[PDB]
Amino acid sequence: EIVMTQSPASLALSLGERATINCKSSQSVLYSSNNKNYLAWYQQKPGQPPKLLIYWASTRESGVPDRFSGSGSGTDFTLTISSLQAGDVAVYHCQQYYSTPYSFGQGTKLEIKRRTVAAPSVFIFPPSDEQLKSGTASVVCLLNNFYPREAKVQWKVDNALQSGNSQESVTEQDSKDSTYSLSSTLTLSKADYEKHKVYACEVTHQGLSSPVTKSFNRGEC
Amino acid sequence: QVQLVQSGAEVKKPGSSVKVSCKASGGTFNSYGISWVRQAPGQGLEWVGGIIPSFGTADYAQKFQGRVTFTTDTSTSTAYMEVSSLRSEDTAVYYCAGSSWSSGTYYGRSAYWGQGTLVTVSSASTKGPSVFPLAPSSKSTSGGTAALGCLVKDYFPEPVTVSWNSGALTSGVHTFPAVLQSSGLYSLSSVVTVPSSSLGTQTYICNVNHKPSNTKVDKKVEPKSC
Amino acid sequence: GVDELDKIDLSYETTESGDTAVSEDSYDKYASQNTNKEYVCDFTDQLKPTESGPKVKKCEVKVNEPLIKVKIICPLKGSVEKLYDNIEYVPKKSPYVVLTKEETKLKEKLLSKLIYGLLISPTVNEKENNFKEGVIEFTLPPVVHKATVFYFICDNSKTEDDNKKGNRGIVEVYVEPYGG
Ligand code: NA
Repeated sequence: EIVMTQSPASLALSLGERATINCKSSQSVLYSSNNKNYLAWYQQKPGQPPKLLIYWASTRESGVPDRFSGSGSGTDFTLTISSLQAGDVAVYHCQQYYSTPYSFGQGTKLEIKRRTVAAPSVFIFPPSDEQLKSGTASVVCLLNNFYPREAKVQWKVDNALQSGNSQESVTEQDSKDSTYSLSSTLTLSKADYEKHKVYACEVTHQGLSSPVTKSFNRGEC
Repeated sequence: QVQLVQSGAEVKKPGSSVKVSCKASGGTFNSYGISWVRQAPGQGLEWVGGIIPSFGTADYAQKFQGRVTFTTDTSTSTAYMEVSSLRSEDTAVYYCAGSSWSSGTYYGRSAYWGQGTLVTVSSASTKGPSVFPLAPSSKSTSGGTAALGCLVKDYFPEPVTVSWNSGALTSGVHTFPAVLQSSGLYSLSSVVTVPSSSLGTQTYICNVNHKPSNTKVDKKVEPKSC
Repeated sequence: GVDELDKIDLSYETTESGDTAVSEDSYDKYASQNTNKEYVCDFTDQLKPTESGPKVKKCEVKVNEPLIKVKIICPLKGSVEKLYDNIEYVPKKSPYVVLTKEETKLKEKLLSKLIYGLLISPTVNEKENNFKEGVIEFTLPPVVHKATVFYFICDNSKTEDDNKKGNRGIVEVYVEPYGG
């Protein structure tokens, strides 16, 4: 079996820079009777199937821009993305189809390093009355379109710091402004929710000069 | 406009068998090499095997010996992958892909990909989600921009898909990756930022699809007077 | 039917008889050895230096059914001491490049352009599918729409041993349309 290996595993570069992604096969994939390297490159954006970019190590698929360039021969191959754009954030995969079992590299995650930070806009959502009929209260704190990815979100219920009852989820880097977004969900029983008044999420992030609190009082509006 | 359309996600018991279909539109696959490629959570791509429907011949990765069968129905131009004796490790998105023929191989140009089928190997039962509004208000208003959304709670297995206004609203949408709760059920939310002045006159509806339970919900998210 | 990478030598030309001065009436023609859907031309006992040499040994591969694997074995130089020292195979890029007939001459062609959908894999049993490994192989598709005839040369006629000359081997693959 041919082992494929990519390096680096992850790449974070600024807009306009040149990305270089290497791929090595453990045996040669160059067939001497047609002088072809049996080597493909794919781009995979989150939620999507892989998309073929390069085949025969250097031939571009229809529609792929010329900034994407495959090179190399034998066992050593390189995908070069010139003049990096915000929409190029993806995982990039190399594959050999020289002989079965076909095999892939482990993938290279490419992200955009923004020069400047972006502060989140922060929103808080009380639990709906319809969720309270199911016996549970979810309180949602939304952090929209921030950079860098690192952020601290702390829940306070009647100014008591909460632990163990919240979960966060974070999007992939945005293909237009290279930011991230984040939700934190606090989960309480309806009975615990109705014993307390002030619900607050406090957000710490490099884009904010000091931590920001969004809050509501239960039953008030 | 060749298109590969796969069968829906399902949870399957450990030890059972799953059959995933992949139907080609834009004609037959009789000159195509079909590959099956899986992607486990957090992992790279892994070749399962391949079949050339013209030739009736199939190749398989050693890991799948005696467990995977590729078939085709040329009448309906549908390829099938059956995986038996399912293990927890078989939980993955399974893709079919097609490549046209060139230069003596059916696998030089795998440009056509199905959307993927998530097979979850678990004893836990299918559960459809409940959909709750994240209503816009003053505590969800910044400048002349408001945020609103839908909370999709307590489903199994993955995935749910969410659109807004039957796909007419795309700008400013964030649909978050699902979180596995301590209950062992998934939850996600989908949010969008809209103009605050739009809230009294424009209707916002999240369309939530959970194919494993045949759950289809449209939920209007209404403003508070707050 | 050709992509942007594939090239052949359009200057190259030869003939079936080559330099042997043997006319086509005098060829030793015989059928390939066919077991199930594998059709084999084995030249390991056909081309060694003989008294009457050079002779022309012409192996005929006749195809009119689906999924025939064609296999051609040409003895390597130095595989036997002395007896194949000047053996040559044509085309060097077989089976991807073959010879076809152009006005009594043999010229290079791409086999992929001749037969749509056939299998030419880069390796067979972990060895490169090229005559430098001594054997080539290709598999014909379920449906052939266009008739074709193409050639390979395995020539030992320039090997001499004890006042004997080796023989010139010819493969003629005749594909008739099938599967319509
Ligand atoms: Na002839």
